[PDB]
Amino acid sequence: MGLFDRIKRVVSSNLNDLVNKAEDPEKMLEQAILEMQEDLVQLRQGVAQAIA
Amino acid sequence: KASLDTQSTQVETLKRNLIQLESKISEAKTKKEMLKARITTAKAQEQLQGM
Amino acid sequence: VRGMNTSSAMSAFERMEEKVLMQESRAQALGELAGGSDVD
Repeated sequence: MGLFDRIKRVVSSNLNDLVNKAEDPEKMLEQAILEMQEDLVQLRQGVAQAIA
Repeated sequence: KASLDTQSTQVETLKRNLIQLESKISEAKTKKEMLKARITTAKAQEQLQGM
Repeated sequence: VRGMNTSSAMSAFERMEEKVLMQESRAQALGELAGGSDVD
């Protein structure tokens, strides 16, 4: 197809594989859980306003 | 006095209309909070599906 | 008077009053959400 599209696909496919090597399961699992809980906290407040 | 009577009727109708408008604005002010509740429901459900 | 907004001072006063009442209501709802016959 295009050419610029192809170049940027190559650059992206390189950066992504660079990042995916840094991810470590034992830590990213905990980070995901932490953000999960943060979002739940921020939803509680909406429910509270509904009740009020 | 003939005209004073009609003037009185007009003032009564105007007072009634003003009260009605106040009531409707209050209703809208409640609907606003109900809509915020709906926004929160939408975001909570979207959170659940992402799981 | 409570229900009319001819004066800016009252406008601001009532606005803050409602804001604070809403804050207290939020606290009470959060209390409920997460959770006298005997002494008579």
